[PDB]
Amino acid sequence: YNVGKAEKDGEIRLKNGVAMSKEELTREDKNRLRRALKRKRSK
Amino acid sequence: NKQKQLISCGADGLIKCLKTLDGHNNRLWALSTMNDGDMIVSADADGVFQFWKDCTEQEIEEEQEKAKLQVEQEQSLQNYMSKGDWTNAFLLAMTLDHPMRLFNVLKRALGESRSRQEVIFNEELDQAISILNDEQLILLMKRCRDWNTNAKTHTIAQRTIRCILMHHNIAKLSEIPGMVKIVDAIIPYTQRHFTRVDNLVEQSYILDYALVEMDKLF
Amino acid sequence: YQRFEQAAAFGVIASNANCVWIPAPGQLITSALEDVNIWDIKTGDLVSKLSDGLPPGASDARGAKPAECTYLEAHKDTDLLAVGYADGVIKVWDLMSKTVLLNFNGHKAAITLLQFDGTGTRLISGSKDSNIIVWDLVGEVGLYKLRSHKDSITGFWCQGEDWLISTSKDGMIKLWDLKTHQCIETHIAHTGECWGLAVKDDLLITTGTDSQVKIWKLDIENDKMGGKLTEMGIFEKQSKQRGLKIEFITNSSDKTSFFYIQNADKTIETFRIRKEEEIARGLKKREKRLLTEEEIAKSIYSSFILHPFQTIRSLYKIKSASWTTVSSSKLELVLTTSSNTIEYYSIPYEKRDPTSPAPLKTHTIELQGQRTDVRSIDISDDNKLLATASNGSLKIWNIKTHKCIRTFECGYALTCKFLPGGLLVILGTRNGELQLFDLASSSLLDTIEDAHDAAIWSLDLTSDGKRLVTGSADKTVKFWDFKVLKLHHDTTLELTDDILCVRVSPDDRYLAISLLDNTVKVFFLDSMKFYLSLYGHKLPVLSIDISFDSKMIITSSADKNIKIWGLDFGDCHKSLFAHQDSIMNVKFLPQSHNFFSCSKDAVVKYWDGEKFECIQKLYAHQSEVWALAVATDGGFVVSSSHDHSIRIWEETSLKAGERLMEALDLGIAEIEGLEAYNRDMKLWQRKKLGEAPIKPQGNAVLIAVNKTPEQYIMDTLLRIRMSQLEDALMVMPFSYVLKFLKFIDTVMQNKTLLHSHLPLICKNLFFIIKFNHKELVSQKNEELKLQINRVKTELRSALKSTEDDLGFNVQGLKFVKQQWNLRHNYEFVDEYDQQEKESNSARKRVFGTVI
RNA sequence: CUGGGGGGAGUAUGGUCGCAAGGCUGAAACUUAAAGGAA
Repeated sequence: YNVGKAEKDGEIRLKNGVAMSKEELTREDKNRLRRALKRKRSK
Repeated sequence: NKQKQLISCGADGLIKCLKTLDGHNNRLWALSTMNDGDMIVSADADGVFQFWKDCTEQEIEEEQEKAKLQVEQEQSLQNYMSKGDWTNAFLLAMTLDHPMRLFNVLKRALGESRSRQEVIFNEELDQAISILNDEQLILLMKRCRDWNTNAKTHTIAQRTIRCILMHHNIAKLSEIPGMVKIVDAIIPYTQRHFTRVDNLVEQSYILDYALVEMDKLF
Repeated sequence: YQRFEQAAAFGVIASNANCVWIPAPGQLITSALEDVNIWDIKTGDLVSKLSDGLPPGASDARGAKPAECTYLEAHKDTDLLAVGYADGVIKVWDLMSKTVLLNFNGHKAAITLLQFDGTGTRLISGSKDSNIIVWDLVGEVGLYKLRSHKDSITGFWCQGEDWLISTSKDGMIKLWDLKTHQCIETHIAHTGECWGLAVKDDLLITTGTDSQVKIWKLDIENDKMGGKLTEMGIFEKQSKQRGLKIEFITNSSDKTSFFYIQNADKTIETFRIRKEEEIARGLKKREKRLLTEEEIAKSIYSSFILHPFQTIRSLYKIKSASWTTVSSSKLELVLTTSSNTIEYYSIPYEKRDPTSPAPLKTHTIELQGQRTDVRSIDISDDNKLLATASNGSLKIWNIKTHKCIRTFECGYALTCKFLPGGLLVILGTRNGELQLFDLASSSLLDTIEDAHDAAIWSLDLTSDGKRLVTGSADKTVKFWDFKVLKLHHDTTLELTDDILCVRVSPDDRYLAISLLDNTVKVFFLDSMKFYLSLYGHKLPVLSIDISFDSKMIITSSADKNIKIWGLDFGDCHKSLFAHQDSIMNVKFLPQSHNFFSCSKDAVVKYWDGEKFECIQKLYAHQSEVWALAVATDGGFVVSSSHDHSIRIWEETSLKAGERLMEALDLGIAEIEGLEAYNRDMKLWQRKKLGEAPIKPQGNAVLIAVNKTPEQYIMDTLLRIRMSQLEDALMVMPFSYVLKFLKFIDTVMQNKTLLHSHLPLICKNLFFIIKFNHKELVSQKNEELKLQINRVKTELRSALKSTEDDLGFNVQGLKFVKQQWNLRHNYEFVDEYDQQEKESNSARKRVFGTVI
């Protein structure tokens, strides 16, 4: 078993293990996680 | 009432498309919708009837009442994260399914449990984790599974697994459908963490060797 | 170069903002665009136009639109005006000397409310972006930033230091503890937006999208989580649109309270709230017919405690309001509407009857405006100015005073001109009508009904003025002469297409007409000869201009570019792309080949016709610039726009290892300082209490970052990286190793941050003593010997404590899996079928190998 | 229902007669809009 992505859609699950919920993330971390996902797509 | 319309006998009345209704067991020659504006809709099979309710505005009030509930008891979890009292914070973050806040309530309750002084959290928190049902404990072990894959966040996961194991019934935990693909996933992580902490405590005895050299010094 | 600048701006009285009222009825501070103007309601003369000290158009004016004023707010007693603008900045002025005292940028979008609090020295500000910031005025500092809303702050209400309560452009109302600056209680007020908020101390009132006005009971001394602010019932209004300002008063002389809800459209609903005596003596009357049903009726309160009142209407759409009161028969309410006009109404009320079928305005300040956008501007020789509107408000302003001295009523009028002697105005309207006015006498010399079959679009005089040209959307142009002061239609040229601009040359030579069919045609006036056809603009084509030498024409259009044409052969010269929306008008200078073009994107632009540069990019308007007019001689140019404005333009580094070493030295210095303080306390409590040490004050950086020294050292030990950790621990000498051992010895007494950093403490400590083992076992001190023993016991106890539950969980989880297996795995006794079953049911993973 | 050049398979062409390339379109007298293409 390895930590993939979330089986929901209001959730963000990093491969670290730290599952974050989109309703609980503030807008700063929403923008930051969106840019980080853009980096991991762009590579 | 202007433009959407009811049709019959797929096995069911269907409105215009959306909202396949309950229907019947067999076929149908029936629609009477013609009370006041568009009130009670009688729809009849060979024998069985339905008297369909009213203007469909009842659901929206119920639909608009949940969002208000969820945004109310989202601003109780932030107050609990502020002022402590981690038990209702725990069960309410379990109800909202907020995972990193769940990790925060378990981690800071565990840290203060290490601070002060059979029981591994405060006793009201581990009875609150004792009284939770199958869906909540299976999602709790889904995310104990994915917390256990770290070497940092593994201790919180191991102690939550420990209190589940010593506060629930083991046959119940086996019979919950889904909890044999989780425990197979995070037995070998516990095995490698056991080997790592055992290696760490076996290389911990250079302190004892340094003490016996420092005693042979004089 | 002799550049341009802005002399004065006018034409606006009330713009896209609120209004504050000051007592002497009284005066009124309101917004013009980007500057605030004060007016006395009594007469209405402009007694102040407080503006920025820099003229827009100067050398240091920056290359964007100026910040439109969006919220006025006034501190009455200490005489301040806090005004806030469209970019987010807040300027606080003293109204005595009219200078800027405070600049308070802070925000990121436009701001929506201000409020002074504790009457002086504190200002709270809410903005389009969902933040709400508290500012001190004795420190010039944003104190706090309350940050949990989602869309845009629509209102708030604060009391001093403890409770604020805001409501925003999502559906949410929030209550803020201003000691911790964390939001305490959040509700969904209305299902769409939430536009209103007012409160007289017991009851709170909010409104949302459509007529549903909600009463709330805030109980400030509550202790439950949900229940500091509860909802007590809804009611209805007569307007189905956005009620967007609610405000309360307590009239004296008995004690009574009134609140208004202004609406989007045209209407302010006023309400009297009643008093507790008629609450008590009205409860029984709806409690008649005598109790579950009666309790449901008594619960279903709003119409009970609130009483509607005289619903004040207006002619136009309502933008802001505020009132004053005496006697409860002088509810005197000032009101700024959208089409620029303020109105001072006042409703009387004899404490039972409102004494009128409809309220009465006592004043109206509307003379210096237009109520619509000025579709055509014009100028005299140099003295007067002509503004043409849609309601009919032709106005003849003057340049030297900026006051309309003469005004008439025409209709939807889109183009106009003067007459060459002055004191006479020709004009054409949207429908088939033309009109003539003057300056000394009354309005109408004559109108010509059926001047054209359809919408007129552009007219032009000849340079002597006796003969004018009218081109209209009935696909015709017509010529008119002046017979003696009346209009003589004599000839008419019908085209195939809707002519929408005309012009003659300034020397009676050419007639250039711009058709809807993407082209212009140049005719000879003396023959109707069809000299030229200029083509290739690619959208319908607006204003033309002919140069003073009658050699060079300009051609503007909705293609966002103006074309320069040489009129001798009809050959193009440039096609320069300006103005990213649409160039509405373009005009030469008097004597030069320089020209101006004003456009539909709130900018006028100064060009030359020789190098075809842009000389200047003037940036004072806020919205679509509909017209501009140049002086006949001298060359100052006026421009008039959609924001009801008319404005003049005239001429002028350690690393890891040493970071850990300095952190270790200050941390262990603080630690043994406190331990010496504790030994002093025990000795001066176990001996003759006559003396002790005075005080060890804690470290500057430790109280600055709010950390115990174990936490400070622990996070810098965290912040070094794993690649240079074995170097950071190898650089430090043995004295720092000994105080590192003191740090570890102290940190495994606080068992909270021992267990959260166990493998880091183990890795660092074991590398440290493994590297320094030769010197450590040669140190002779029983203090360090007891130290090593204590660290050994506590560290190994923590490690065996975590692997105890690790081993417990291994055996328990494999018991759970194994009892599930022996409950319902399968039935094979034969070993070959068993092993093939397990091979088919195993976990597979596919790997990329190399052969 | 009479009228006929000269073998088959190829190859070359500084001759004669043709057909054919360019290069973002709009878009030139205009370094110019919208939109489209391409990458």
